[PDB]
Amino acid sequence: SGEYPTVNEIPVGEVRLYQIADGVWSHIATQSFDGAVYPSNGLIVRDGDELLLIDTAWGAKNTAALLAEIEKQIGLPVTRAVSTHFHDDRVGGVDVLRAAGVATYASPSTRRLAEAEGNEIPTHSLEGLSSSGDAVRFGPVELFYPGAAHSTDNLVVYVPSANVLYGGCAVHELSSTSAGNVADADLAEWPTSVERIQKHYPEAEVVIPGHGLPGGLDLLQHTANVVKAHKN
Ligand SMILES: C[C@@H](c1cccc2c(-c3ccc(NS(C)(=O)=O)c(C#N)c3)c(C(=O)O)[nH]c12)N1CC(CN2CC(N)C2)OC1=O
Ligand SMILES: [Zn+2]
Ligand SMILES: [Zn+2]
Repeated sequence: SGEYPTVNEIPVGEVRLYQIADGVWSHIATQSFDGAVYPSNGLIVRDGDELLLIDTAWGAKNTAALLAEIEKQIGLPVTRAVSTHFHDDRVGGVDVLRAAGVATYASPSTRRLAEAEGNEIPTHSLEGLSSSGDAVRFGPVELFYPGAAHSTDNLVVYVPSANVLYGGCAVHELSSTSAGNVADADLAEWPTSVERIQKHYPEAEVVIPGHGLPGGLDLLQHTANVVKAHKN
């Protein structure tokens, strides 16, 4: 009923959208992994009379449900998708997207890691993102590679029209007391990568984490704090 939806509010398989700004939504779904249930976010950005999708809904059936929810709530076609790192909460569902006419994209680093891991593989490679601090335009967003953080390949996404910063899994929500799933993380580089985000997007008004509640710029500093403390 208007609040940002949370893990116990979304059955696995269902997707909800949340309006972030004009022409910007997050998508929220939940998924089981190693016997626990987790929420995760993605982004939807209006791209004229089309939509740009950022990240899958973490699984094939969740991603099919995402497409259906988009049709119900928005009614514009998803034509392109970008996955912001190689984990299943970002690429799981790419095959569903690819069969629904969506052109799927990721950095070459993400594509190589997804392939090596046995995850679904976006079709198209996003060049121009291989060095930390790199940025490229992609429809109505800017893609930014901040450096290694949650993963070595993690990208963040900025929506300049709305000053929305989608941090993906390099950014945690304010209630986070732990650094999430750090299996593929670089805890030493993560604060430096967050500092790069902070420097590059000082006008961000909404910051969306990969999992959990959006907030403001403080999510960035909080993330750096939690990651440093976890490493400690
Ligand atoms: C697919 C993905 C993955 C799965 C499950 C949980 C998470 C998490 C995660 C954790 C705790 C969390 N909150 S809470 C109160 O502590 O429980 C929250 C939240 N809110 C999120 C994140 C994240 O933090 O982004 N991502 C996850 N995976 C898999 C993986 C490495 N696996 C070994 C193989 N190489 C694949 O690495 C990763 O990220
Ligand atoms: Zn991840
Ligand atoms: Zn994640």
